[PDB]
Amino acid sequence: VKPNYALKFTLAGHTKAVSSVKFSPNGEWLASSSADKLIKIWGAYDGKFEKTISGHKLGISDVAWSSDSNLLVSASDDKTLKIWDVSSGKCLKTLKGHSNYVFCCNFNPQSNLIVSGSFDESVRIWDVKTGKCLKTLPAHSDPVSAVHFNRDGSLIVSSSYDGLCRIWDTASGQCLKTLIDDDNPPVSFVKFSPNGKYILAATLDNTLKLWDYSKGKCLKTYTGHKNEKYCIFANFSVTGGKWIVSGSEDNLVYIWNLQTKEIVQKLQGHTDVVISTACHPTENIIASAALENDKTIKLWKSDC
Amino acid sequence: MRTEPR
Repeated sequence: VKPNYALKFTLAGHTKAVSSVKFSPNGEWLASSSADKLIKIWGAYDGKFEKTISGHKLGISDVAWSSDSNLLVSASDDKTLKIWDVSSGKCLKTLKGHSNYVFCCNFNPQSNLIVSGSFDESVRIWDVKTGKCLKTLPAHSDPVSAVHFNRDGSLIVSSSYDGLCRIWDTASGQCLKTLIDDDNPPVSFVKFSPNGKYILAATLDNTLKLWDYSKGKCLKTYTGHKNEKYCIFANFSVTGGKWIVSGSEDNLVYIWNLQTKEIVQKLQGHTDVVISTACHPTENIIASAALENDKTIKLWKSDC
Repeated sequence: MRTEPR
């Protein structure tokens, strides 16, 4: 079985490279962040532009949704995160304390916490209600490229250019596992599988790997794409067939069979590096977005 | 920025 993703919409409006797209948990919305300092909200099914959210003083590298789809958090080169009320567009809180660019962010499932990663080599855990920093983890010895909570929020996984993935106990901030592999290539992305048992990690040697968190073992590797320079988002697709989805520096979206590791589809149409992909929570829909020469977001639909 | 190469 192979998917048949086809282009449905191209969404234009960002005036610089797009950095990150994410579907709302309720499936209604796509949020996008950009080097142009803006967040934009779009209808997930009709592609209709809904609104622009502004206030950061420099570009935004990441954005993430609360579980109830009512809040957004953004990570910016202005060294802050911001918490936004989506319906009003207002900045509820500015999270201050990182000493360099904030690169990555995520809510926990309860959505009382935010985790952030920075070029300052730290991971920070923040209280949503007060905006205070609860914990600073001395997580890595190089920029932190990704941070993600597991399905109940008890664990954080982080990745770094230092070549490590680390698993942290949320409650205590203590490191539970370090993933190392061979020649330590920079790790550009990491995230938990939906069941929380596996971790998907990208390295800047054109490689994706699936790790069993319990065992410390690599189970699958995925290759054929181009990834040497950028921190590109990758995904588990679970609404139909079980795929791995990733952007690529050859301007394509790559889709693999998770079990067999065979490439099952490449989505053509972007005209610059595909820096971000996202998988819709219930429909077989992919959102992709590209860098400077393109600046658009594409929505794609498949029967499986 | 994520939009700049390493």
